[PDB]
Amino acid sequence: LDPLVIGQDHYDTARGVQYVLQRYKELKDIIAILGMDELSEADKLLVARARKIQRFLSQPFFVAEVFTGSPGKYVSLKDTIAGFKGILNGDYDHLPEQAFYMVGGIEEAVEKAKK
Amino acid sequence: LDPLVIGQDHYDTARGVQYVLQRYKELKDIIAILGMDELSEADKLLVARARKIQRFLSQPFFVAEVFTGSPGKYVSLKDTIAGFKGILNGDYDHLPEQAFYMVGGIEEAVEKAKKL
Amino acid sequence: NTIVVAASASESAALQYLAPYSGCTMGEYFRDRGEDALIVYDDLSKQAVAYRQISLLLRRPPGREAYPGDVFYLHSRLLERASRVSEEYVEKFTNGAVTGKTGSLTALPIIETQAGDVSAFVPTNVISITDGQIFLESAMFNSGIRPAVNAGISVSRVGGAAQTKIIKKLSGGIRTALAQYRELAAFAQFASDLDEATRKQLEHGQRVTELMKQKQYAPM
Amino acid sequence: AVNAGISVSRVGGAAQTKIIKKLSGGIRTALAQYRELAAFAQFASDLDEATRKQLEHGQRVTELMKQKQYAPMSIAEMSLSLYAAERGFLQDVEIAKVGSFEQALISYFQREHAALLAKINEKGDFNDEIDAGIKAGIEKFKATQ
Amino acid sequence: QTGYKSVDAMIPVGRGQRELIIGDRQIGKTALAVDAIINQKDSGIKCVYVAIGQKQSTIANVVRKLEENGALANTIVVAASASESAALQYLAPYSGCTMGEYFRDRGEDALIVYDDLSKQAVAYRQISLLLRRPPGREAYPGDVFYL
Amino acid sequence: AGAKEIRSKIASIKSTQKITNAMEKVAVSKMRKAQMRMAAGRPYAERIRQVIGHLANANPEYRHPFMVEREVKRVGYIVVSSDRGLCGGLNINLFKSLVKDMSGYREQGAEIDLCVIGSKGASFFRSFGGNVVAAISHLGEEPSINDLIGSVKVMLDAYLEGRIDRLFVVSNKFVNTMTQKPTVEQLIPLHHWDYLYEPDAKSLLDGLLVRYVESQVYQAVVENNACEQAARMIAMKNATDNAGELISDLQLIYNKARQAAITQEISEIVGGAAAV
Amino acid sequence: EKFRDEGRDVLLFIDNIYRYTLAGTEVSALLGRMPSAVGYQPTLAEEMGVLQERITSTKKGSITSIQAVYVPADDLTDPSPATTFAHLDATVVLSRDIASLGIYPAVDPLDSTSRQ
Amino acid sequence: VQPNMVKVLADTVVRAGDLDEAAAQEALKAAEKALQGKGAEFDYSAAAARLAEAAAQLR
Ligand SMILES: Nc1ncnc2c1ncn2[C@@H]1O[C@H](COP(=O)(O)OP(=O)(O)OP(=O)(O)O)[C@@H](O)[C@H]1O
Repeated sequence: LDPLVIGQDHYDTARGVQYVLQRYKELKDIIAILGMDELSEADKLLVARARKIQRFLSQPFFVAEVFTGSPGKYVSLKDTIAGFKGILNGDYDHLPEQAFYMVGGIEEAVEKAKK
Repeated sequence: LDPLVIGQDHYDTARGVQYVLQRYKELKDIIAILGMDELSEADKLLVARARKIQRFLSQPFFVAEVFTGSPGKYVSLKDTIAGFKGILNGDYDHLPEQAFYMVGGIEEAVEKAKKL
Repeated sequence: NTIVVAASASESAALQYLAPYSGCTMGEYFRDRGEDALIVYDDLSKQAVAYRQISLLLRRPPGREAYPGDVFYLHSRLLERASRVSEEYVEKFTNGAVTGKTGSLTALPIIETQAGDVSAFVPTNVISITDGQIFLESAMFNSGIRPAVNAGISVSRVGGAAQTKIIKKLSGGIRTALAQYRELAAFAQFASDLDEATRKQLEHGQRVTELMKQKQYAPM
Repeated sequence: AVNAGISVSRVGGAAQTKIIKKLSGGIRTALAQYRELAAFAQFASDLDEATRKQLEHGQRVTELMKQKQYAPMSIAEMSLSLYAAERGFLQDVEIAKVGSFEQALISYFQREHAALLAKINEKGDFNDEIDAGIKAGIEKFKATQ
Repeated sequence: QTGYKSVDAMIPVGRGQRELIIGDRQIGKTALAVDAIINQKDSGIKCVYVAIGQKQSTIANVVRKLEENGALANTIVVAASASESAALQYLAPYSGCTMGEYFRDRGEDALIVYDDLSKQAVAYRQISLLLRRPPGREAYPGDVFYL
Repeated sequence: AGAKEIRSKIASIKSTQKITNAMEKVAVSKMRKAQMRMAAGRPYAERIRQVIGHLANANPEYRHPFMVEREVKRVGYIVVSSDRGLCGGLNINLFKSLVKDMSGYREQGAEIDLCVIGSKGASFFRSFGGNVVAAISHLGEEPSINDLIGSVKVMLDAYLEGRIDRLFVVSNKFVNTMTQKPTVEQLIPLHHWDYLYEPDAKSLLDGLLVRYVESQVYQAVVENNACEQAARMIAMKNATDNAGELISDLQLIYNKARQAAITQEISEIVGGAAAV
Repeated sequence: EKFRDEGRDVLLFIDNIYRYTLAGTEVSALLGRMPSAVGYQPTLAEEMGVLQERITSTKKGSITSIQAVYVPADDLTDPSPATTFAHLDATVVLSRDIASLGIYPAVDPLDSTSRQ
Repeated sequence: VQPNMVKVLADTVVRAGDLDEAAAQEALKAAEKALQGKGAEFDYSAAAARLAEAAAQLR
């Protein structure tokens, strides 16, 4: 994870994902005591994008087909960079967060949102 | 720190400073969670006087001018007792908290407040 | 009226370990002849440190916080001597010279804790040995209450049997007012919105708590 | 008292019989929808239809898994209770009368359809004949008992 | 089959599986294991119940509940109660395991309950500390996973 | 990790827990104060409504524009909201019922116009872009009816010129101390002896309908303030309970660290004593 | 045990079981045994079990025990109450708030438990 | 006036147009308009359903 190995785009997407998850980790006690309603508006937007990032990091596995019955997925690197960039830019702010859970691509989250 | 050694006035100034700081030690996390507006009026006045007490405890030193960049100060005992009594009595409730940081005597805090 | 026994910090650990027993023997002189005595041990914690030094240098096997297995026996042997003896013991000891009088030795041991940790080994032992504890707190000491007695957790097992009639009659409402102030102490900055009886209990608790302050060297 | 959130078997349905593996696919998800929504029953009258029906199914599956000590159930009786939970025959039955419902259903299948329960208790087989006989017995129980 | 609806529906146990039963005190661990033993009385699977560190009245109540439900004749009970030596408490699971391995090695099927492996580790900790072996986490020996 | 920082977090969440337990009782006292301000405005409005319902039947020769209805595609809404936080779903369920009633007119092609009371509704239509025709904030814990006169007159003047055809008010009603119900309530479309009239009774009707709309909006504002204090009571009780849950979890972590520290110190003492 | 072997039902009161445990810690420290977790003796469960397994109901008579329990540092997961609570069949909790109402005996009906 | 009941329904302030029109003008002027939205947006429910589901995790 170094810009002279993987390129600037993949590195910038990974640093933005880690920034959003770190600022979500710093708000855990104040969300547990007072709730999401007393945050500011950019904080509320970052908690919403952080829960969509946390749901989109999961993946069904081919060796975990016995545990669930859901089929496994192989995701290429280009689709992962494009999907996490589209979550970080705000392209999927209208999607619910449970559509981002246990899918392969971002397009499967788009088809799971219409169900 | 006895009233028969340093006098009554020095002892009441030191115990007043310690009482205001011990009160603000119990109010810090409350302002850190809900904010400043959710307290009563005497809590707001005591938190402002306490932050000014915590900045006025600081001092530039002659041997630390290689670390601060600012020259050092020598402050007498009576200047210290009069300045902390003037912050405790509310005679500087109008000055900002940054005016009392790294100054020396209470007159230097008044001169610094005109430059912010 | 006072015998002072000293085993200072530059003396031998054997003398620091033996000093409370030597002072207890001097106090017991008055208990065995139908008179009354009071002893203060200003640090039993340092006596345990000196006995730990003696036991570790003699290669005796260590335990919790490297204290030996007989440190509870060290403090229990000392603190069970403080007692009230009957008139029959005093008549047996003096061969009938002192008749119809009880004798006593009252102890006030002093334990220093580390940041309020009363569950360390030597404080747990002396708390379990004694008849009661007076806890002093640093936060009440910094808040202006100069006798820093936490009345919520301090306890005497003897209680109102060790009181005169006027003090035992007057002290119960002061105990009730301090317990009501400990329940209502958070409401003092928002007392303008309270109920009238709750405000009256809060003001009475504030007045009793302000009355519990007292200067040094002025006993009443 | 089984915490369904963190209990797991690594072998799973490779060990299970056929009717039990077929009818228990919807139990864990009904208990999963109940985990967080179990604290919402104090205000659940002002909720949408899918959240209300998921919470009602969660209370019914939670009341179905209660069981006394020293009362074992066979393959056929747990298959009857799991089919009564899974196929929507608990929907018009209140919570305090779930398990009594279960006991009465077991007794009815012991006196009317005993050859069906002896067919299920051989090796846990499932097919369309067993499916149709169970659903006809449960509909006759829900209509006449 | 344990005979419970939640266990046989959600967490199924097979022949040869190791399945842990874990939780706090007095919430039904002996109850689930004893009812799994009682459900084997007509299934062909023979049973071993090893009690480690338990009270004797608890063991006698367990064997009376095994006889009252008709499953004592299918079950070997191995007992090392709370006032026995720690050597017997350490060695009783391997003795009951050899008793189940007799039926394993001849093409038959057996089922064993170790009703506290946590008390066996406490007894092995006692034996290892009296041998002055150097301990690790929670004063347990270094080979406690191996135990 | 170590027990000192766990002990300091336990002291911090305990110092939060005491004052949230205090401000629940402050919300109880301000709810009872808003209830005695709720109880005083009713015998004005029932006497005004009885006089209006007598005068509309005794004189059919004049109809005011408020009393009759027009079926033209525009409606108006008066939204009553608070200015502070710590209300658990008062504003949010009110806003949910507001977009629920607004979507039936928005799909028809009708235009909508909004009057906003409170800072949170002003933040709502400032963030999402509602078209506001009148706004007011910073009304305190006792609101007065002379503050509401202007926004109510802008709402009524927009009715009188034919721009608004129907007016509603969206505010929370006090069902009990545990229940706040978000409603939408219509405002502008509302013994055989006769009152003598010292002026013309037409101008009497023209005055009394305007005073009735002002009394209904003021009763909705004071009842929404009591619902705000009841929601603040429920939210501080929930904050005290979740603080106690975090204190219990941190106390289990502290007791684990205390036992591990005693075991590590004894292992170091025994291993040091065995080498000498 | 002699009173049980005359055919009777005997009560046995133990004033503190934690002092029995601590006397075992002290005796094991005097003999030079290597200590176990949180400072205790390595024979902690065995020395508890030798005392508690003799308190039973037999075919001649029974001994029933009432033992007062101290909990160190208010920690129920400390090894001395965790070894003691494995042998207890009932708990009786005494309360100050029931005794301040004048109700005697001051047994809390919600905090007292029983396996029976 | 009723022959058994007198009801005076009073005023908190003097109702004249010079006091009431200035309040109407201050109510028109204080309407904060930051963006000229069309009113037909979807983003109300997209914030509101998330904030409605977030409130029940607290209680
Ligand atoms: N399914 C059940 N329904 C009702 N009561 C039950 C059930 N299972 C267990 N119990 C009761 O729960 C109590 C505790 O059960 P049990 O003795 O099995 O617990 P445990 O966790 O094994 O305890 P121990 O610490 O003694 O090993 C018993 O009194 C038992 O009767």
